[PDB]
Amino acid sequence: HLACTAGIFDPYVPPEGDARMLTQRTERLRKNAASQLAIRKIREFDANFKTKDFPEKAKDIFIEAHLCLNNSDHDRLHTLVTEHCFPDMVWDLKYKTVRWGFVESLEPAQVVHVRCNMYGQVTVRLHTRQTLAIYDRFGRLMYGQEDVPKDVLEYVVFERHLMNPYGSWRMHAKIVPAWAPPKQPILKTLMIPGPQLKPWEEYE
Amino acid sequence: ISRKWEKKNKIVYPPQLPGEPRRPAEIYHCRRQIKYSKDKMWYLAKMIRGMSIDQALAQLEFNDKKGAQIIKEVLLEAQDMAVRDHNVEFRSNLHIAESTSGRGQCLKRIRYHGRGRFGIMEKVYCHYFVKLVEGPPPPPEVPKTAVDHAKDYIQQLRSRTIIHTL
Amino acid sequence: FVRLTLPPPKVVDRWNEKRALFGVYDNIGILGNFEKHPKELIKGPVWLRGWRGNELQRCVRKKKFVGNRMFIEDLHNLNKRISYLYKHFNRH
Amino acid sequence: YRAPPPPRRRPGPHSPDPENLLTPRWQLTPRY
Amino acid sequence: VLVCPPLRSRAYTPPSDLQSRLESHIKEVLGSSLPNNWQDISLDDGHMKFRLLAGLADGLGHAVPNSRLHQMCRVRDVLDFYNVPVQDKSKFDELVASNLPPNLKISWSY
Amino acid sequence: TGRGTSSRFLTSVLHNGLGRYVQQLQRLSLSLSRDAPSSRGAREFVEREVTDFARRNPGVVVYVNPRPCAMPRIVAEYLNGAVREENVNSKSVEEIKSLVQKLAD
Amino acid sequence: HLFCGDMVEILEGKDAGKQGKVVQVVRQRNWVVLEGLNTHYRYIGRTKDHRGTMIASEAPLLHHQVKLVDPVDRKPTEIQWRFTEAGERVRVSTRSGRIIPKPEFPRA
RNA sequence: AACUAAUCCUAGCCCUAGCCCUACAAAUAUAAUUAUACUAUUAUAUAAAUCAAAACAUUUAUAAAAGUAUUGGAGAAAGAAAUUCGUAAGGAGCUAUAGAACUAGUGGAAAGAUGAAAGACUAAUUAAAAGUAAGAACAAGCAAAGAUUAAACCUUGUACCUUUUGCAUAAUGAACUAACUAGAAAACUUCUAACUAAAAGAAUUACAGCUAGAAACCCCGAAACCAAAC
Repeated sequence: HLACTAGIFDPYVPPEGDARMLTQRTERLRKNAASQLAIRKIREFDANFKTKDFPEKAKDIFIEAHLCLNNSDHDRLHTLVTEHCFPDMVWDLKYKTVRWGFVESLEPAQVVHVRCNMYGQVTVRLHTRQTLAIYDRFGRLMYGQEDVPKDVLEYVVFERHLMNPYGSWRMHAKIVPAWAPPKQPILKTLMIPGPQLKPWEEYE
Repeated sequence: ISRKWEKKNKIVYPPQLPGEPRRPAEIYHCRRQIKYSKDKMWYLAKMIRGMSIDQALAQLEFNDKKGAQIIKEVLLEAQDMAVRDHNVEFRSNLHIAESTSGRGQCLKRIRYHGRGRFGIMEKVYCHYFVKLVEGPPPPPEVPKTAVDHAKDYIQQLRSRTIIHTL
Repeated sequence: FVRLTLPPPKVVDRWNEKRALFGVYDNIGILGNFEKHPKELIKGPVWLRGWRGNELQRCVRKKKFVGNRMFIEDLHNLNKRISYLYKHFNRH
Repeated sequence: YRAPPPPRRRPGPHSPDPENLLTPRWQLTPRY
Repeated sequence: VLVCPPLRSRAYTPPSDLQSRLESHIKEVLGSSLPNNWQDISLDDGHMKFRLLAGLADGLGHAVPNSRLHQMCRVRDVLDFYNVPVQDKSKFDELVASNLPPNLKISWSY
Repeated sequence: TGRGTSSRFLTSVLHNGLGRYVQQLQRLSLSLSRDAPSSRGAREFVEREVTDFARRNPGVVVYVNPRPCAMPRIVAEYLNGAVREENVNSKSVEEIKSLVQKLAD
Repeated sequence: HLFCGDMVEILEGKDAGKQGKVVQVVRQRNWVVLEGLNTHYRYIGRTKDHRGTMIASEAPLLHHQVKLVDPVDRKPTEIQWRFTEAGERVRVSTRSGRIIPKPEFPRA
């Protein structure tokens, strides 16, 4: 049984400068021609799905899922996110302790684009300041700052199984806009090994 | 069979506080099944105790015993995971804190003899245990000088207490 | 060496029908006008109902009671066991 | 619980079946 | 359709007007209305004993024990038997209401 | 045994008797079971002698906690922090009283 | 009384109280499998190169952990086996007696 | 926190009760299992001895009356009838060195252990035996004891079991760890009670007896002897 499908039905293209940006909401009003028919399909199974109010529900799941990481609440996070999302979140956090906190959101979350036997994926736009600090098995700090807020803008895709009676909205994937700044680098320094050659061969 | 050496590598310490020195890394690696005598392997372990990672590797490369080659392979595996999984920045910054060998489960057979005699044949197996601490090997011990020896003797004389008296 | 695991918890009911009704009619003879002797209420091997004896006596009585219904193998074994028992008690 | 009915010996004459092999001979004699 | 009445305590204290209830019981139970030397009257009569003891038990609230039943030959025994107090208070209950000192702590975990 | 056992020198806690004597024992705890033959002797002790000891020594905290218990136990705590436990299983009133007096001293 | 395709309510388990359709029945262990219910998440394709892909895998449910559902009223009604006019055995609810027709299951 | 190891409960059994029983093809007694001719085709005398009689010889068991009488190297022991009387699934058993030898007749063994789910990455749990490692040793001595500020020094002290004389500087036996491994019967007495010139739920004893209860006597090991097979 699969309650989620990897990938996005149609990839929404974020416009550069959207962080600076009513306005964008009207752009959705202009673009509901592409998306309203999709919105109707979610509405048909639910009838209470509105692009205006979904971000509030979507935001809680996103924040709640991040909180589970600190407590390693795998069972709780399992419900919040889809099967595809869960392994990525926690696989690289094995044998690590992370302190994550959510600072006030810079801008309100808004639905951006939705698509849809039937799996509905809703893109949500979120800019929020957060604090991240990850330590080693020995407790040594390896990445992030304990109490430094980092402002990050990303687009988060939630998914639900419309056909299933118990289907619910669970975080599936995140769309990263190209104009977003690169993530902070690791504290430690890495070494790139040189080319490997056989005894007969010579360096090139 | 007990495999508590591996569990020592699965230990996760609590997050270190700001007012705490950076914890040195400790790695526990072992090979459970080796077709070699523990007693013979122990000699190799004893010599390498306390030496640096590079110094031990160099000696192993020029060692004639079969166990030494196995030890070098075991050492290389531990070093690789240490950087890959134990967040070791420098490959050279490793030294042999502990090295020892243990008995392993053997196989039993009957040893025939050409003159009608028989014997108990045993196929020996052993375990090899090593713990590696990140950092250079500790400085070697310095023999006590005559001044140090005399001071202790005088201190002992002063420390003497009267026995069995009011 | 000793167990490293706990045994299953056990609770015993002392007022079950078997225990509750245990001993009833033990006074059948005195309270029943002696029409039925309490020995008549003994349940067990036929050759020792209402009768007691030493191990040799019990085996001998068993042989007589069910000798016609005993297996040849059992009968042969009983005879051999009886012979050893007879010598020990009657000579040592 | 309620105690079971008291055991009772069957009264009255009882005639063994002569044809039955199991019935002991002494129970079929005129003295019987 | 049968409902149990509330359980009744076995604690009995001699009434202040003990004789009043006693004599009234005899005055009613006994036709002679408490005759001379009532204390020394015998209770061997079955009918009189049942009426007197039952009436006293209901009115007073204390009943003669079956083990002590035969001892009630004379009214003197009945009068003496009733006048002795009976308390249901447990030993722990008595200890609780015994001016517990500050350094002594009691807690009933049952 | 002396070689295999520890020893100490004569000493006093803090010169207790120089100015005024202070009782080291600070707390006594008694556990009892309402229905247990082992506690019968302890059961009677509470009725008769527990009060007298409390009056004689009012500076010791006394705890009496009847509870379902397999074996009654007495716990004595001292000012210095020493704690000693004595089982009262199937012990008479006289035995209990003697032990308490020794503990106080 | 449980057959593949039967709508049943999970008396106890991870998804207790969620009605599902049977898809596999291991009668030897009295196990009933409901698709999309009592479904845990596990890694498929775990290999040296890749960690693996999370998938939802159903877990067995014992027979006592499920009960049949009356079509008109969705409840875990106890059923009793009785024949029909055609002679085919049909489970009948002990209370609110009704015929639960045998479900249609696609060929494996 | 280590190694070697250890950990577990059902694999199953035992005794009574109940119950008698009447549970593919192809090839085969030739050379059994060789699809058709050979070549006729066929068990079994008292059971004895061993054993007991401390050897050995006649001899030696295999409901009440009653262990009375007789018999018997009168000894180890053997022992009627008359005459009365006679309807009718469980375990103060065992649980992988225990219980059947057994998971198995594979003369005759050895052994297995996660969880509800492995279509949840196969489980944990234990300073736990001896043996080792972590951590070689430091004048002096049955290895400890009294001690001591102090591990060793100073002081005191002729390993153990059994057996010899109530003595070993004799002599036997012991590499060590775990499990297994040797006293069993009531005729009479004392004691505990019931009832009493009577006692006992039939068969017994009685001039205080009679009835019930309680109280007891090992293990391993020959050279041998005989029967029946091979």
